[PDB]
Amino acid sequence: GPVPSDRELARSLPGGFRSRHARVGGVRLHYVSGGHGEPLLLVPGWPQTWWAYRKVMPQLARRYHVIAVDLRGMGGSDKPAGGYDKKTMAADLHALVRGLGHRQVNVAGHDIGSMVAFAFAANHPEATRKVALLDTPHPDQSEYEMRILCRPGTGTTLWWFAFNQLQALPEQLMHGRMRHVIDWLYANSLADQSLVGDLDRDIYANAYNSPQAVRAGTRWFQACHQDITDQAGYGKLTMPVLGIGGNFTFEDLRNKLTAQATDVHMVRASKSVHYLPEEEPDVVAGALLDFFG
Amino acid sequence: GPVPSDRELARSLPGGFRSRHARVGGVRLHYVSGGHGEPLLLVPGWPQTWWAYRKVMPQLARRYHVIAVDLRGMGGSDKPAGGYDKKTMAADLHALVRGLGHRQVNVAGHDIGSMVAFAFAANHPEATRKVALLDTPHPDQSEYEMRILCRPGTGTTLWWFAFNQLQALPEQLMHGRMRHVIDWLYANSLADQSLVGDLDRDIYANAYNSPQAVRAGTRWFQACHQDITDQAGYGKLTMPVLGIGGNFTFEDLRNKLTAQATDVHMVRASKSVHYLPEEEPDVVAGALLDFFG
Ligand SMILES: C[C@]12O[C@H]1[C@H](O)c1c(cc(O)c3c1C(=O)c1cccc(O)c1-3)C2=O
Ligand SMILES: C[C@]12O[C@H]1[C@H](O)c1c(cc(O)c3c1C(=O)c1cccc(O)c1-3)C2=O
Ligand code: NA
Repeated sequence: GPVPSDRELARSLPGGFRSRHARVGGVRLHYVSGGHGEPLLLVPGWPQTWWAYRKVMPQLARRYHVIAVDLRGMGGSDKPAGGYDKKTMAADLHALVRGLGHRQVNVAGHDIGSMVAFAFAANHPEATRKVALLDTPHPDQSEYEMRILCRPGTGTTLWWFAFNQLQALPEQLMHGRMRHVIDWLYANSLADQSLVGDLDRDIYANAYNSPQAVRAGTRWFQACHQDITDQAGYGKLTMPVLGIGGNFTFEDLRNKLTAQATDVHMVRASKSVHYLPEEEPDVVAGALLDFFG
Repeated sequence: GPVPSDRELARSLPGGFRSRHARVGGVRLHYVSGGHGEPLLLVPGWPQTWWAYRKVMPQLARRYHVIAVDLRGMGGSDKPAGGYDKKTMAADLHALVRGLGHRQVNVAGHDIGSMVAFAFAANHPEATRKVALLDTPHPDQSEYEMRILCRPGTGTTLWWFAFNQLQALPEQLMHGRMRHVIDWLYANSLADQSLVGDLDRDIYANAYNSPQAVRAGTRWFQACHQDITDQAGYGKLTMPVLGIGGNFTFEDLRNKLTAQATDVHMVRASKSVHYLPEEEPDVVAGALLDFFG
């Protein structure tokens, strides 16, 4: 059944967060901001919303003016026909913080949002103070080397990477049924399932359960070829970079970031598989606070 | 019912085919047979049934006694807990044809059914007159080499190999919704969509639409590591082998069969992507008549 609105959710957090909207380049974005200090943009990924950062936002709000956004195609934000490449979505966020009167910001992103975080630093270095990448590197040529099958007992099948490439079938299969997808993902990541409760899962499922919302989600993934091409155009990132890697992705994240960025710092979230802000918020909040300063 | 019975479907075919059953080793298998002459076992794959051979069965029934089967886990056949490795499924079919009093049969299989067809020749050579593999080679180490992502225009996303590895999520997402799966597959293979009509698609969807049927289907794919292990133990087939390959699987199929078999013939289905019996039925019917003699 129904879940609380974004205003209800934002207000439920300590730190005085408010749910807001802003229109950038004709597209309306939802974000939740609060706290005081230098600006900190938080970007979530699939299939989640700004609410993915709930466990860390209050602590961060003590030091930063936190801006937690729904990406284009996500949650309360508009779901236009296109522009789901990370370069365009990063430009969205850039227009946003600039519209808010910020010349440069701290940026952290998770999952799809980490890609957007990287694209932001890549395309808008002057507006980028520091950037933190949570678990997920930007697409590059290595995306084409991902294997369909893992040998038994090794790693997790990244099935949704192939599946979300598809036209039509995803919304056809997943509409109304996104809670099952969320349950599968959490079942193959959380050390304790109670790390993300029923309500939290239902908030994501409700945001993604319509065919248009599923579809918008897939566009982030279908954009991968374009993202890969754009990535070839990026010079190395030279501002401070933070990579926070889960227990099984850490060394691959370190490799990619050290190759694509010149001032890289790494942190290992040893008790996490992927949903870092939810699996080890203590590590993410602490890492970001020490890193952004 | 939702669609015509297998009994109705069998009778609708010229050549006087009849739908039957038989129990082998506690597992009840459905098949449709007809015609006169030397026995010819026909094996379909995912997500199809014996009905996939409808366009060629009448032509073949004039020269061979055709036996078109639903595999274990498929269509009208039982769907037990296990035994979905291709070796076990081949033993099923061996027991079946021996129970019918045939010492040797010709064998042809497509898709998953082609793997079983190969396993049949491999494990029961004395019961194999000749064997034809339609498009799909038996699993080997190369399966761990399949790529999650294709460069644009470089081929189709083979997403279902990854997806069908999963526990629970496949039934949850696909039950009641297999028609959409079938449509996607046909949308990415048929040169003309009317090659497979609306009712035919619903016949397949109906066979697979319950959670148990989706699940049984995934077992064929989850057995892949075990199939790969079994393949390593096989000697070269020395009976006549025919490979019929689609325009894009041909050369891989030719490589594998020639390495695994000493008497190999190849045929190119130049206007087909994968569903050879439905896409180029005359080429298929014609090739089998020439090969089985
Ligand atoms: C872009 C994205 O594909 C999205 C997904 O959010 C993602 C990604 C990586 C994972 O390793 C990963 C996941 C994910 O949902 C997940 C669940 C369980 C285990 C696991 O390891 C993962 C990604 O970077
Ligand atoms: C075992 C199986 O995975 C099953 C599927 O039936 C299959 C297989 C190979 C394909 O290349 C292939 C398909 C398939 O449905 C399909 C549709 C569109 C393009 C295309 O190329 C394919 C297989 O071998
Ligand atoms: Na509010």
